Amino acid sequence: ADISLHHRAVLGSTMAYRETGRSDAPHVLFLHGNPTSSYIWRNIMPLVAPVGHCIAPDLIGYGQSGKPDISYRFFDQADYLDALIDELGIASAYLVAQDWGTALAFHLAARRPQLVRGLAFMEFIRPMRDWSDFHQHDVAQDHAEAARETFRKFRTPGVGEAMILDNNAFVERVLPGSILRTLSEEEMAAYRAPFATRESRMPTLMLPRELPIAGEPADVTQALTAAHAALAASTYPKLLFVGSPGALVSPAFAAEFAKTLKHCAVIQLGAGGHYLQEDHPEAIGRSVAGWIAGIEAASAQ
Amino acid sequence: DISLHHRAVLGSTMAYRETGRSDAPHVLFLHGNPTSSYIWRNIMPLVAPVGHCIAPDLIGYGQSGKPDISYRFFDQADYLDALIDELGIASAYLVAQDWGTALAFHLAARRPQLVRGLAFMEFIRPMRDWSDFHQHDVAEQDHAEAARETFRKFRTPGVGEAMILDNNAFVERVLPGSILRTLSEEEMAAYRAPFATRESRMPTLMLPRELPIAGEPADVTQALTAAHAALAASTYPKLLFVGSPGALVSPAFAAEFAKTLKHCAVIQLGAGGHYLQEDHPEAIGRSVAGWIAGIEAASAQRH
Ligand SMILES: [Cl-]
Ligand SMILES: [Cl-]
Ligand SMILES: [Cl-]
Ligand SMILES: [Cl-]
Repeated sequence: ADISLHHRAVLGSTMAYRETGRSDAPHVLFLHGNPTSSYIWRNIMPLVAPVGHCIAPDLIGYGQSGKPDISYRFFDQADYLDALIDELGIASAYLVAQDWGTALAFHLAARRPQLVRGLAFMEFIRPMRDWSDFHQHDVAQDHAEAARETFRKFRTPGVGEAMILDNNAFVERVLPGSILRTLSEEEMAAYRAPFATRESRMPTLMLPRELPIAGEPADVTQALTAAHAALAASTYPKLLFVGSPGALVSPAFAAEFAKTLKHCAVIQLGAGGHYLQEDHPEAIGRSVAGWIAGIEAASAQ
Repeated sequence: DISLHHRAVLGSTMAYRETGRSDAPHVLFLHGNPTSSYIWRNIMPLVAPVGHCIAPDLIGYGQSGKPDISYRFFDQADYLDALIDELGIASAYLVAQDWGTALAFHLAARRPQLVRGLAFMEFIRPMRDWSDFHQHDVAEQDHAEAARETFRKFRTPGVGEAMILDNNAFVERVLPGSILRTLSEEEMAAYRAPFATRESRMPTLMLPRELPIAGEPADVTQALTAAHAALAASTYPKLLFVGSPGALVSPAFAAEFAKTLKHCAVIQLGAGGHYLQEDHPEAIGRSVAGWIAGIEAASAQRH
């Protein structure tokens, strides 16, 4: 019962979001990536409810949000998310993010440096100099190579169309292949539901093509480069969750990354895939809610 | 890795468990009756990345010594004070349950500079009469009146001795009766081990007789009254964990109590008994570690 669904009309379309917690608590934005929706935060938001006003948007073209006729590039995603945030009047918020949600969060904090009260993040996107940086790890390689090959295909003209628009591979193969626990039939149903038609899957094809790999595309590479430099300069508290062996972010890399930042703690979750929320909702929700309470306590008087 | 250590304190020795890097903030874990630092074993490893975790065994509990003392609330307070001084702990987070909260509140009242934060659950407060002890509105009222009855029998001369000294009722009946999951043979054995002999059981008898109920005993009542007044005025960060239906603290009481304090978040654990660590160790360890990370980052940013 506790989580409600809402919609706001913005940029000539609608954005959906899930909402829980007291109206008067600090704002907490939960930002999903590809090809998920605010549904992926369903077991995490109730744990954070006692300390934050939890808002979990569905990105444009994802979940219950509209499907306008737009390019669905990273910058489109940023623009729709901004519009919703502004419509709701959110001027100050914690961010909790994963996948393309972290790219959105980093870019948001860069453009709006007074907004972020703290960032909780995991499995984050950064500029990758070469394909060896996509899913980089030291554990005795076969998985990492096969994810590289999937995304190489997603990024190939015609091939990517057939895999994603025709066969919905990002939702049907990549998503469950990246979570350890067995998803229920209703959980798969909820993930595939926005994506029933071929055309509706375009956003899920657009995002692996926006990944900043070998400088391509340059616009996203450059924006995420600016965003990472702002992240490194920022002073707000940060919580970085990491799984083993890590998809985009290994435990070793998390540790080294965290030293490049101010006030970042690393939380080792143990075994996981790319989408950590489905294997660790309780460890994530519990950590985040205590972290917010801490920051709010220490910040006030 | 959690290691076990000893120090000579006052007229005896004290054990404590330790884990985490020696240059992180001190985090003290305080157990109650009739447990030991063993109860924190699945919680300390989750806080270890953010804190220097020390978990004492109270005098007469766990692996601590067994001096011929009265084992009153103040003897506990004195032996814990001395271990804290011996360890040179001047600043700490406190993580506490049952008589460990009494000790915590009493500690913080006397040394207000010490406390970086207090994470607490299922805590002792002066209770005006028995209906206060285990108050809830859930229709196992049977389980509540039973608990009251148990504790009234513990406080009765001759009867408490036969229940606890002769039969070891607190270890054998109250402890597992107050945890939702079934303890393994190994787990019971670790709760039994300090209380194998009849004379060892004395600490577990004295504490229910220390419980401040209808002003008795007057002295613990007065100390814990003072301690609750200082907790209500304190400004350090607080987490209060709460279980359903509640043993000493119901979710409804935790909500009213949080309104009395500054900077206290109430964390809902769901179904649990009086001893919350055995059913919710991941939720507690994760919450505490998160809270510490947040307080340390915001305090660093500030100063
Ligand atoms: Cl996601
Ligand atoms: Cl992607
Ligand atoms: Cl305890
Ligand atoms: Cl007791």
